[PDB]
Amino acid sequence: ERFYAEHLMPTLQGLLDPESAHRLAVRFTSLGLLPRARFQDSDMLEVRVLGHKFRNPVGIAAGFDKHGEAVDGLYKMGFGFVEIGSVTPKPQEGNPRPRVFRLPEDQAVINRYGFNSHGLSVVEHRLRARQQKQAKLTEDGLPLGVNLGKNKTSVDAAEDYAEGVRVLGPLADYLVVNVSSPNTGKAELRRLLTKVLQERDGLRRVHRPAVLVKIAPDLTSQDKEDIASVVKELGIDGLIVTNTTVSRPAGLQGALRSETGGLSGKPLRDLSTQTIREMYALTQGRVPIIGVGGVSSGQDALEKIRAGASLVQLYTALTFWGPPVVGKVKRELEALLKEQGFGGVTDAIGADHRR
Ligand SMILES: Cc1cc2c(cc1C)N(C[C@H](O)[C@H](O)[C@H](O)COP(=O)(O)O)c1[nH]c(=O)[nH]c(=O)c1N2
Ligand SMILES: O=C(CCNC(=O)c1ccc(OC(F)(F)F)cc1)N[C@@H]1CCCc2ccccc21
Ligand SMILES: O=C(O)c1cc(=O)[nH]c(=O)[nH]1
Ligand SMILES: [Cl-]
Ligand SMILES: [Cl-]
Repeated sequence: ERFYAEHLMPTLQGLLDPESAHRLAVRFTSLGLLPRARFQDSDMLEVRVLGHKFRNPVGIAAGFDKHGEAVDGLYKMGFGFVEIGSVTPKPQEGNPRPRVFRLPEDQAVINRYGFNSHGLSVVEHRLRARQQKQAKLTEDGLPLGVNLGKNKTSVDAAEDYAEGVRVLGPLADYLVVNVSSPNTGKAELRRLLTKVLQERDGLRRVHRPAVLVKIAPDLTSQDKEDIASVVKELGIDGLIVTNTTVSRPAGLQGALRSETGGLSGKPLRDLSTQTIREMYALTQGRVPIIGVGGVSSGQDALEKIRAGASLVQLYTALTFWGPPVVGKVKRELEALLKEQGFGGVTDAIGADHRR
């Protein structure tokens, strides 16, 4: 933990640009070249939501394993669920390089990858190669999410997402549609999600995933009200809150703070927590939320859970602190739940709203 945080990760940081580090991290993870996480998950961390058991509530957010190459290595790291993607219908290269920037002084990253994606067919075949292994993992409390994007040149965003539902829906425990990358009307949102849900409902029952909407933290109050209304009206299964921010909070120190793209990590944390809090209230606590943005400790995770998240994800912290951060978050969260009088994660979900 301290070796990765203080010695290993800062050293490798000096030699590689951030995208090269990302590529190497995916390769090492896919090869299982990481010690199998030692933390054995307490019963206190189990969460039942979205039609599944989650052995622990700490997932890897989309954008780490964009193309479904490292799923098993991510479970080995101790994540209670894995989200791959975003995956676009056709392969596409994304934006020109450089397109990922570290802000070490802020424990933040700015990225403008632009949905670089191997495309649905490649990812489909990759997931098919381990489909029954995943079924067993899911039954054992380790579900798989697939985040669906759209191609840069698409003339019909809803059809891109519908294609993703059809192709990867059958391989996913849940699907995600962003209504939120920074790098690509209410009735239109309703139209898009109606089409997505119709396609999902058309899949055979054992292949029918939950559908979540992933939002940015940069929405207006009107946008959030509208999203909550549409989600309730259509029966969307959950929300992922949040994607990266195109805002630049006051106080960023990194030299690269004015690069275009989505900001992640610590400066996003509380903006994300507050968005969770608002979306939980606007949905009357009836819509599961996966909380994400700036989680690097048990306290960060519990703040999102108490604000309304049933599950959390992290990404940027993994890239600064390495794999040990996963067990750290889980151990700290367990300890804080005990300290605060909760029987388990489930009892803490939304607890701030009942104060
Ligand atoms: C380099 C990089 C790349 C991506 C992302 C992030 C980063 C840093 N994120 C967003 C990610 O899933 C998450 O929502 C935010 O990064 C906030 O979480 P952290 O602060 O990183 O824990 C992201 N989200 C998404 O829905 N699809 C994607 O393809 C990506 N790609
Ligand atoms: O650069 C950072 C923050 C600081 N960390 C490193 O520079 C770094 C270097 C080597 C490393 O070891 C590995 F074996 F080479 F991977 C792991 C991390 N984050 C990037 C950008 C976003 C995506 C991503 C994904 C994985 C790793 C880094 C990053
Ligand atoms: O591919 C990207 O640029 C990307 C997508 C997304 O949803 N979020 C993000 O921060 N980057
Ligand atoms: Cl299938
Ligand atoms: Cl706390």
